[PDB]
Amino acid sequence: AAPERLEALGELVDATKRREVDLQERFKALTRRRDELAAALAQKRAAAS
Amino acid sequence: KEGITRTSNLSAPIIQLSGHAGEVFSMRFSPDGQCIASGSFDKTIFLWRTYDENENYNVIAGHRNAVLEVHWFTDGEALLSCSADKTARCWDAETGAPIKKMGEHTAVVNSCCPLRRGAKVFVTGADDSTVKVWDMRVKKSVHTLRSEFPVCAVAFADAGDQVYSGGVDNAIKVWDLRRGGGADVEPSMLLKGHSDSVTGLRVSPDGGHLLSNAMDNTLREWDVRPYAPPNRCTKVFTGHMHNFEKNLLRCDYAADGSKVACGSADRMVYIWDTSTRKLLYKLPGHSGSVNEVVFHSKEPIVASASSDKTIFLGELTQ
Amino acid sequence: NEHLVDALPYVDSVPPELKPHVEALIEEEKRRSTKLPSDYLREMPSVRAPKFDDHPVLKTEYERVRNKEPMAPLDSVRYRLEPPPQARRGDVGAWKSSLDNAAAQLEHQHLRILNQELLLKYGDKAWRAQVALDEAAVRGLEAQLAALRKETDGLNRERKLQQHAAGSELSKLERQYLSQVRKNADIERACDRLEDAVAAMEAELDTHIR
Repeated sequence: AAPERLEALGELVDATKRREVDLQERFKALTRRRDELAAALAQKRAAAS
Repeated sequence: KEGITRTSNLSAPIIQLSGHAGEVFSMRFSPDGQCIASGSFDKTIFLWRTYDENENYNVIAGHRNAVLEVHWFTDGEALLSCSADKTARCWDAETGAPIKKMGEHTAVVNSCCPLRRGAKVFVTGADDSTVKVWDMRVKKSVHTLRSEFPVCAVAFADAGDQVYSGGVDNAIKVWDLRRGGGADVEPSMLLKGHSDSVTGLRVSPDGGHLLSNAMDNTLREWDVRPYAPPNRCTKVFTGHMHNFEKNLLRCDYAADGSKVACGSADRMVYIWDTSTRKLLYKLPGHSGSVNEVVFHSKEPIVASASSDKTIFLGELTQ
Repeated sequence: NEHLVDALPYVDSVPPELKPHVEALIEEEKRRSTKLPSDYLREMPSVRAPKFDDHPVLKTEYERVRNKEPMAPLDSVRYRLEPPPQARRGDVGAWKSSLDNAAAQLEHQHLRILNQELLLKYGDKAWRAQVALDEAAVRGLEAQLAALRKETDGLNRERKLQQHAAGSELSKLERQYLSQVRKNADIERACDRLEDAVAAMEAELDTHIR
C-alpha cells in the first residue's frame, strides 16, 4: 500500500508543479509586457513634451 | 567483512585522485558521468575515467597559468576551461586539441558557466568587474556587462536568458542579457544577505534556486523565480569555513536537489541535506582547502578537489 | 476480492469522536447495501452433513446427541449384584443368570485388586514419567507461544517501521501540495497583473488615435 500512495501523491504534486512551471512562465511573459508598457508610456509622454 | 551496501561500481568507496602537481581549483563530472575534468593550479587539465581504472588518460596543457574553473559542454565532448592567464579555452575532450581560445578579459578569469539548454554559450566573470557572455561560433564576445568590483562567481540560468554574478561587493546581482544590448546596463536583481564576498554559484536542477557560497562562512539559498516574496532568501547553511586563503570555494547540488555540497577551507567536504538545512556528511581526508565538490550525474557519488593536489572520489552511505 | 484497501494504522490514528461518525457512515453504507444478506454464508462453502453414511453407528449417535439426551450409565442395577427376586426366585434358570452376574463380578473384583496391587507395587515411577511428559508438553507449548509471539512481534515492528517510512513522505507530499495551492494563489495575483497590464495597454491605443 505504501509505495502506491507515495507515487499516487508524488506524481500528483509533480503534475501541479508542472502547472506551477507553466504558471510562473505566464508571470514571466506578463511582467515582460508590463515593463514594455511602462516604457511605451514613458516615451509617449516624453514625446508629448 | 563489514559489507556496507556498495553503492557504486567504483572499486572502493573512497578513491583519491593523484597526479596533479598544483592546487586543484575546480572539477567537473561528464554529463554521462564517466569522465573527470580536473583543473589544477599547475595550468593543466587531467581527464580521468570514473570507473574500472580511474585512468588519467589525457593531460591537456595550453594555459599559461592556473586553470581556475572547468565545466563540460552539454554533450560532454567539448570542455570549457577558465584560468588566471586571462584566457578561456574550448577544447575537444576525446582528442587533446584546443578548439577556441578567447582571451578578451583584462585580468584573471575567475568564474565561468556554460549554458545547459540552447546554444554553445558560456558566461565568464573575471577580475575586471565585467561579466561577459560568449557565444561559441562568433569570435567576438557577444555580451559584456560592467560591475565595479572584481567578479568572483558567475552562472548561467537554467532557461538561458539571465546571468548571475556575485563578488566582493557584498551583493550578488542577476542581469538580463536580452534586456541589455548596451554597454552600461544596470542590474535586474540584487540578492543581499551575504555579509561579504560570494565565491561560488550553482544553478538548481529545476532552475528556481541559486546556491551561493560566501566567505561569510555561510551558504545561502535564494529563489530566482520572477514571482518571489520581497526577500528571495530561502535557506542558510552553517558549518564550512573560509580563511585567509580566499580560494575559489564553490557550490554544488546533488543531481537530485536532495543534498548540497560545499568546498571549505577547513579541509572538510561538507554535504548538507537541503531540506532540514543540516549536515549529512562531514568527510575528512583532504590536506588543503577544499576548492570544489561535484556530485556524480547518476549515482550519489561525491568527488572533491582540494588545494592539496589530489581529488577524493567516493560514494555516500546511509 | 479487494487488493490492499488499506490506510496505514500506525500512522493514521482513528480519532475518538470519529468512531461515532465512521460508525454512522458504515451504518448507512449498510442500509442501502446491494445484496444485504447477513446470511451471506450462502456464498461461503457448503458446511456439509456429518459424513458417516457408511456407519449407522455415528448416524444414530449424532441424531441423539444434538438432542443431548444422554446415554444412561451402564447397568448400575445389575452391578449391585443381586440374586433373583420374589417372582424370579423359584426358577433356577434365573439362578443361572445369578451365576453369570455373581461369578462375573467376583472375578471383576479379583482382577481389579490384581491391577491395583500391580500399580501400587509397580506403577509409581510410571506415573512419575507420564507427569514428567505432561510437564514437557506444557513447557514446549509455552515455548512455541514465546516463539510465535517473538516472530510475530518482529513482523509487527517491521510493519511499524515501514509505516513510519511512508507517513513522513506522505505528510510532506501533502504539505507541499498545500504550498502548491498557495503558489496557485500567487499565479492568481498573476492573473490580476494580466488584467492590470491589459488595462494599461488600454492607453496606448487611446494615444494612438488621439
